[PDB]
Amino acid sequence: LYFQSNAGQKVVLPAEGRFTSGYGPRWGRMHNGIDIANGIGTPIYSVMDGTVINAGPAQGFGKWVRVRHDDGTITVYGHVHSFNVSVGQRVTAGEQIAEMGNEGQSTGPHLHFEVRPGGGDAIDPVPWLKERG
Ligand SMILES: [Zn+2]
Repeated sequence: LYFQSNAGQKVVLPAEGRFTSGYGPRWGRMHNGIDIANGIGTPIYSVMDGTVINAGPAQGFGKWVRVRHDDGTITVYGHVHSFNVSVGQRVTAGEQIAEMGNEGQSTGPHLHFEVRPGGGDAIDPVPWLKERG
């Protein structure tokens, strides 16, 4: 239990690379996160301190990780090539949790990243990452 006036918590980028696909419709279908493109193997980071709640195969994502942050927000890391965390593991903002995947397809290697306040519906990640404090 902590006493704090302003609730701000440190947030960092989940991966570095080209911003190739934003939140919203594309090719007639909603995209519920953002895509950040770079080579296979590019490190993927937890954006905020939190606890890993998923790490494994997922249909459609190939492999994924999810991290639950202490304010209840869940962040999602999809299309990873591999992950180095276990469910229940505590991670620090910016710590490497996975490597970028999406290999062998017409869409190049990238991270798919989602933000889910309260663990619920996804929101546009860009203001959540870039418009804080
Ligand atoms: Zn995506």
